Amino acid sequence: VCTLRRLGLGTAFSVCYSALLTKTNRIARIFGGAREGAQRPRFISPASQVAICLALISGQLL
Amino acid sequence: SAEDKAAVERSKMIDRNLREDGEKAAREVKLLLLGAGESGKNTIVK
Amino acid sequence: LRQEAEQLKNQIRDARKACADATLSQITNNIDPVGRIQMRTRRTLRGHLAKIYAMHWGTDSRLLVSASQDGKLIIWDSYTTNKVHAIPLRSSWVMTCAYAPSGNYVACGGLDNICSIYNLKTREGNVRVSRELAGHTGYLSCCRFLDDNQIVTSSGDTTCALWDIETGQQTTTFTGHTGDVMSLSLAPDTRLFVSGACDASAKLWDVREGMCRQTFTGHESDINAICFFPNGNAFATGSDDATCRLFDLRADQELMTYSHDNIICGITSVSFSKSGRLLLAGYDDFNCNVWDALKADRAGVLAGHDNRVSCLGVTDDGMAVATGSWDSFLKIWN
Amino acid sequence: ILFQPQKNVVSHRAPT
Amino acid sequence: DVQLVESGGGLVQPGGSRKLSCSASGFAFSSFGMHWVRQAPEKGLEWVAYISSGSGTIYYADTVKGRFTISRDDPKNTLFLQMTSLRSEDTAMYYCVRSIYYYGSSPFDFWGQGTTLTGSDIVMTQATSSVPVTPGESVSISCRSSKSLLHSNGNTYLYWFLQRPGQSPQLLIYRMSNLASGVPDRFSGSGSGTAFTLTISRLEAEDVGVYYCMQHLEYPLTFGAGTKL
Amino acid sequence: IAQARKLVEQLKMEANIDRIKVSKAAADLMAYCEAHAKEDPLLTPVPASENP
Amino acid sequence: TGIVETHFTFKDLHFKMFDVGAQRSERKKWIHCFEGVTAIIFCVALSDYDLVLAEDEEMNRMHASMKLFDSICNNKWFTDTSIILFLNKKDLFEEKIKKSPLTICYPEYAGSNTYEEAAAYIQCQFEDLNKRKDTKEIYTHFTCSTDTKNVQFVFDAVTDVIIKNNLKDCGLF
Repeated sequence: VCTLRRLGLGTAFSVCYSALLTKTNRIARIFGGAREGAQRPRFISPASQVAICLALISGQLL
Repeated sequence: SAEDKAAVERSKMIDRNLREDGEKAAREVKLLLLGAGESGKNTIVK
Repeated sequence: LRQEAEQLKNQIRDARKACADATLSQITNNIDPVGRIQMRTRRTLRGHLAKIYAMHWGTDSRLLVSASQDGKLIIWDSYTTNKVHAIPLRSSWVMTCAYAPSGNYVACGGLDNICSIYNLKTREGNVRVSRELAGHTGYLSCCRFLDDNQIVTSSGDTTCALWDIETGQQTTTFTGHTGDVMSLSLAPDTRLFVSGACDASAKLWDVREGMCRQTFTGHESDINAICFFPNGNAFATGSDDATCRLFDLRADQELMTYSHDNIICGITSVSFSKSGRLLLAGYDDFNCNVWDALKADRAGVLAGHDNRVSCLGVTDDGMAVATGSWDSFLKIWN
Repeated sequence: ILFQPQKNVVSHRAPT
Repeated sequence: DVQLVESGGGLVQPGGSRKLSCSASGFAFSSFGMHWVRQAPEKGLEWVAYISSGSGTIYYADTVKGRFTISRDDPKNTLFLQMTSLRSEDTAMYYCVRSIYYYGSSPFDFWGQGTTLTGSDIVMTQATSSVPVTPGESVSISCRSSKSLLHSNGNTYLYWFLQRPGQSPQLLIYRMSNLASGVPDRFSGSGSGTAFTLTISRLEAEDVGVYYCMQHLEYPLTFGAGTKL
Repeated sequence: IAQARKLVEQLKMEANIDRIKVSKAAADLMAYCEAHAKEDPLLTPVPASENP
Repeated sequence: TGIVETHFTFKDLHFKMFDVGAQRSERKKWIHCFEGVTAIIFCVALSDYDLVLAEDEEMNRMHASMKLFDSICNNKWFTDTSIILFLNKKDLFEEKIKKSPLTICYPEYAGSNTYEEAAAYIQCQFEDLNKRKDTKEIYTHFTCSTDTKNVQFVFDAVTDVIIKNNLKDCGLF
């Protein structure tokens, strides 16, 4: 049990606070395309956002 | 496979040229003028 | 006036009926169909960034050229799937491309009424524009290379004109058909380029001699593409009413009709094989189809395109067919 | 969603 | 018009060294690979170095590995080559070579005017050094390689040059079955694996020269012995 | 002039209708497919395909 | 006779309008060749609700635009693109608003020829033709005879649909 206590505490407060970062980044970048025009920014997709969300989570695991 | 390797190298270079032109084409808005002629199209293009 | 033409219109129909009563194109009914010819995968060429309308092969079945809306004409080879000439294009609104039989020139045409000619073999490492072709008010619907010097192309102004790349001039003008002309298919004899015009009537023409010797009708809706049988005894015309026909030369009439009950779309491209027994198709259900011209039955169905096809080409030595889908993917099915 | 239904309004970057 | 006049190497001394400058004109430098060739006063041609398009790939010869530096200036359309610690064996006249690599291309199709400087590799051997010829006759030149040049793709790597007396060599046949641009159809070549031959008919006065054969499989670029015609 | 052009053009098809075949067109296509069946590689798979 | 792509840049955004029309062919054969466009601009002459085509002698100048406008919006090709409406020469329309009764174009219309009132009814008559309007938006504008400040509106109009298009794919909307 002791082994996953460190993993459990680290991930729970990393998963919660990483989804908010992706949501804030996605909204800001979409509304930040005023300088650009008629183009779709990269990495903003339902499939890609899940992958980029786990990238920040996996950093804590390492 | 000597000239073939160089051919692949040239293909990679022009692949980037097509890729970089994609953003430039996508960075411009496209609008279509529609309607009967002599209805004010001159005053919106001059 | 029309009164005199009425007798002539009925006279030719009587001759057509006599030929139609002689045979039914199904007398044999024992052509031994091959069956499943489902060629699947192993070619996924990419590189374009917009919609694709044209894809033409070479005489050596080695170099493949495709035109897109991105304004970049790209020459491809199926064997090594590596780009060789990512040359730029002046017109972004293009709808066709051509490849010279000698493998030295390419042609592009679109809504700008310009048929640009580019020389591939130049001692500067970069292609140039041979000259600008003007004289059409419609749109370069389809362009082909009649020879290394003389070429024949279609237009959106119901005018097919032979061209001279040496100086630039319309040697012959064939403005004698009402509908819009959508595509043309040449012949190995280099003398027939029967039209696929919009008014559902294929009109035969003669090179260097302005005249029409036979007109083929019997289609509903519009016609978008047309092919030509290898031996010159017939050709296949693809209509927009999800129907196909095989117009013979000597018979000069429709003998077969290929259409299934469930399918309702249209033909965007059609091309024969080497033998001509198997005929490909251009159905608009995001997939291609093949019809056996011998047993008058569907040989098989192949798919794998996200968007519907727009172009189709068969290599001059066979064993390779390319599909110009609207998505930026070209696949040589084998 | 639950306490005060029947609104269901989301808007874009509307300047007017 | 295509001009590849190169300026650079001249009188030097042991220890001290100096660079080369090959100037391009009439063609796109950025889309071409460039080569350098040495010609000793009493010997044949020799590879120096090579720069690919966009400086994306770098190669050097064994005899100048770690000693010579190659660089190009695409905006200036000029080619450089740094030299350090020149030796006595480096006293030779240099060549500037233009080349391109794609399907159906003609590599080594143009050579510069040239300036005068004062084991695992495939061995190229020509058994014949000189041949007396007469106008209107037929002569065959045989070139052999220590390794078979036939690749799995179905094409071989053979190149032929003719050494005009007093100017740069000109490409005649590439890939042993394709004639270079501007070369008459009279010139032809044949071979299989390692026994390659070149056939000439109706010898003319201008046909006199020295013929060199190269190989391009893998990348040990070496020249042949050279046959005097 | 459109009516005059239409009537003068119509006689070409009537004149060309004289050279008409009843069964040669159907036999020609069938014979060509059978004769060139071995040459066509789409109908019969081959082990030496150039696009593997 | 072909199309003309003009370039003009304002507020750090590059635009490339396509002057398609000179084409006298089927048009439908290349109508689909003008997709992926963020928005379209429709120009309407206000002082044409009375004018009648001399050759047709039965179809009104403005009523002809109604058929063209309905076909453009109702097709399956342009279901994912927005519509921008431009009205030209309001000074003549305002002069003819009372000089020529609004009935000439809208006989059902019986409101005062007062410009403000008439302009309101004709504007609402543009958007009630499309069967589906949930994913279709129309940005009506009045411009001017000289149309000096119309550039600002089209810059704002495309920005509204650029953000809307991005959110549609991302699923945020």
